[PDB]
Amino acid sequence: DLNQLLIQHPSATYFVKASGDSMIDGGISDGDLLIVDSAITASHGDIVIAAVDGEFTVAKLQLRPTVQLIPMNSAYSPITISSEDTLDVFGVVIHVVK
Amino acid sequence: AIDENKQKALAAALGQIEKQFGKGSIMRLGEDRSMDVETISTGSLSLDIALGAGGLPMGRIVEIYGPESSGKTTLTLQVIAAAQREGKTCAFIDAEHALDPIYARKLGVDIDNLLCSQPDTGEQALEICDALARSGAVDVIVVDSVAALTPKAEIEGEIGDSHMGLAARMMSQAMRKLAGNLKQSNTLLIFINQIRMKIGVMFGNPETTTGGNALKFYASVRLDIRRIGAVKEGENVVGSETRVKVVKNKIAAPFKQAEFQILYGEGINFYGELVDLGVKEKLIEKAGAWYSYKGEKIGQGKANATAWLKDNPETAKEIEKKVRELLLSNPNS
Amino acid sequence: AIDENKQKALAAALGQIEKQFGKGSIMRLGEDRSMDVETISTGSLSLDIALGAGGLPMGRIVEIYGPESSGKTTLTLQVIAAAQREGKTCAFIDAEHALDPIYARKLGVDIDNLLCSQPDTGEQALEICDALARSGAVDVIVVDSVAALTPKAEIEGEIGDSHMGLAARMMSQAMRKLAGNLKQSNTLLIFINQIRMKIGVMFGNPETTTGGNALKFYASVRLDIRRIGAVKEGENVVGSETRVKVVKNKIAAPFKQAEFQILYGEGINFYGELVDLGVKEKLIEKAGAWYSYKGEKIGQGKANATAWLKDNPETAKEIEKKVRELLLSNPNS
Amino acid sequence: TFPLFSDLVQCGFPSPAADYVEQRIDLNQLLI
DNA sequence: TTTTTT
Ligand SMILES: Nc1ncnc2c1ncn2[C@@H]1O[C@H](COP(=O)(O)OP(=O)(O)OP(O)(O)=S)[C@@H](O)[C@H]1O
Ligand SMILES: Nc1ncnc2c1ncn2[C@@H]1O[C@H](COP(=O)(O)OP(=O)(O)OP(O)(O)=S)[C@@H](O)[C@H]1O
Ligand SMILES: [Mg+2]
Ligand SMILES: [Mg+2]
Repeated sequence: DLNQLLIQHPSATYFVKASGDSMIDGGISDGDLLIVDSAITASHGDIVIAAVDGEFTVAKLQLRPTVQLIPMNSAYSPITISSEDTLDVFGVVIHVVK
Repeated sequence: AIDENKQKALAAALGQIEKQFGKGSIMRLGEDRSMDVETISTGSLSLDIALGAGGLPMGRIVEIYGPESSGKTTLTLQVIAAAQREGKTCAFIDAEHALDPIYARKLGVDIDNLLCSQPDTGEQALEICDALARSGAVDVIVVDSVAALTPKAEIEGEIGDSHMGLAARMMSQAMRKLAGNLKQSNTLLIFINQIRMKIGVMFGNPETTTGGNALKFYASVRLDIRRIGAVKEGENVVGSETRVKVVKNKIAAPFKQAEFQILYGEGINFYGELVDLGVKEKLIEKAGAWYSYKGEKIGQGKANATAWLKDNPETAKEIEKKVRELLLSNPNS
Repeated sequence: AIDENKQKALAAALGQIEKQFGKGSIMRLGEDRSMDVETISTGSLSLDIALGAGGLPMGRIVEIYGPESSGKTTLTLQVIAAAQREGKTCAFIDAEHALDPIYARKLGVDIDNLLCSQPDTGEQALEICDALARSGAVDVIVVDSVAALTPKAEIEGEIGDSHMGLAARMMSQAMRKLAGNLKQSNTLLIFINQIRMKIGVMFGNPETTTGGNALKFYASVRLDIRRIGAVKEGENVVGSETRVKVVKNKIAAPFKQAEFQILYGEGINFYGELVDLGVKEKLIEKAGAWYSYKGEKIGQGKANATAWLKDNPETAKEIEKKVRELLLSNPNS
Repeated sequence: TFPLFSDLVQCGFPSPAADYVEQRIDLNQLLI
């Protein structure tokens, strides 16, 4: 049973189709499936579904030395949570299905 | 030719609208006296200065919020007393069920004329406010602790039952049905709000207000009142130092701050505000800890200066009027 | 042989339709001058750039929404003032009952010529807008806070009564009855919307706008205006930093953004927008914190550059024409 | 049977918007 | 369609 194998909180788990290639070094590529657990609090270094200034993004969460959203691709650049930036984390990616 | 036809069509449309809906349905903004902003004193001169227009606007919605024991009820009762001193009729919807009539009387509120309601449900509270606005005989209405505006379904429910956003629905509908009635009857509706915590907020203000977002949009003036210290007569704490920050203003410039003392059993220290405003406006000279008015040394320290100024009414009124014509950006007619 | 018969049949059908419904009932799209997109400035040069066509389209429907105190009414009043400077007639249907005529005058609006309506119900507001559109003498109509477009049934009802989607049906019927009238009369209808929270959203934007979904479909341009900072003169907050996102655009490319400063008592900072656009278009040199034009150091910082460009109208006009010629994708005739 | 939102989340750049037209499916039918 | 809650 895959549901018992991969899902801990069935009532707070949704699937997301990945787009773009800024997470390739982190194991996420364009078209992949992202299983997101919205019932668990995000931590430093976790992979999260986040929205910056109302714009949704998949990124790695860092809280030190500053709050930022960093990708896992050398081509792309980190997103720094600047003044009047509302970083809304909508869950933590727990699994990537290719 | 074309301009004349356009003017004819515009006049015909205006007449049609006036016939269909009424005389005051549509008219030019310049000659609409019902849209002029009328304000009443809030009981604090510094707050009136920070509000720009001279006080809370009549016919609008005002939200006052802050932490526990920050003086929301005291400021509201001072506003009500100031309104009643002008002959207006005020109403108090005590949804928190935590009003002390004796303390309200001690602040100067005419208890015998203040309409007090302790509604069971939030719907009952908002319907009473709507009825009082529609009557037109009430000038100031206050909803104490809209956080306590619990819906009827929540009351009839159980503890732990999830009523998800029901209070938000009820409050949004209340604003929608109340804005026009308040504007029509020229009634000031003050909503008192408590501060809750936004969990999981990493960057930003972690404090939100109860009731949803409708009050944020509909309120003409939103005041964040906080206690920043204590007023001590040596040992006993006789008052509190209060800061009011105007986080929203639809009648003047926002983000101004007002600092004043709330003395227990007396209300807002008007004379202390007078001392501070005279000092700021170069009316009262301050040499270190020594305050002086026109060379005469009046006392040592803010408390002694305030006591001096209490002991004399004449230059009290003098400094008050000078400050009022100087600092007030928008003097009321 | 066959093509001639087909052409004859098509011509006969076109003539029959023209006789039945009118001269302009049907015609080739290339020779239909009424379908051309005509635009008016929004009071913000960067927003005119972001809209592609140089401003909001005439004869269409535009929705403006955002959080509280984001500048919806100020942007609308700048649009109205820009229209009135061109001789157009504008109307303001304020459902919020929270319009300040003095501030509207301070933004450049001719309050002596702006039609203002305080509708009791949403149906009354939409009927007034329909009448103004059908007149053809009004160029810009604004509905303030369609969240306040309360149905008559809800007005006559009680607080807590459930009116499921009744406002949505009223808005849908209004859009259906208004689109054709606005297109025929070349009237721009701007809808101001508030933002409500969406409960139980696992993923996606948890914010909608009041009024239902018909306004989403019928709007030619939808703007999302937000306050992303404050403009400070050292200590006092004299303005707000605003970002406007064009989330929908039927006349140009969407999702373009504009940044401008809204100054209290003045409105959108046009000269700062000129500074920023000249800097972006390699017309004003920025060396760190130093702004220079053609070698001449105009000042230090955005505020000093704006003051200098205000002090020299000739160079301001020069840079304005250069920026308008260069940046504008669709320069209006 | 869990939501599979129609819109795709852009990992490269912050997506302009994220509507959530919700389609629901189970893991076993989706992968096997 | 409607609207947060700690
Ligand atoms: N009857 C009273 N006599 C003397 N001091 C009082 C009395 N009631 C309140 N106070 C004090 O007056 C200050 C402000 O009181 P309030 O206006 O009730 O504060 P509040 O904003 O209403 O906060 P809440 O409603 O209790 S959560 C506090 O320091 C209180 O301790
Ligand atoms: N009369 C006024 N004098 C000075 N500043 C004002 C005035 N009215 C509004 N402002 C400020 O101008 C900015 C934009 O004002 P608005 O146009 O009313 O914003 P808004 O989008 O309409 O927000 P709402 O309608 O209250 S939800 C805000 O920072 C207001 O505080
Ligand atoms: Mg209270
Ligand atoms: Mg407004």
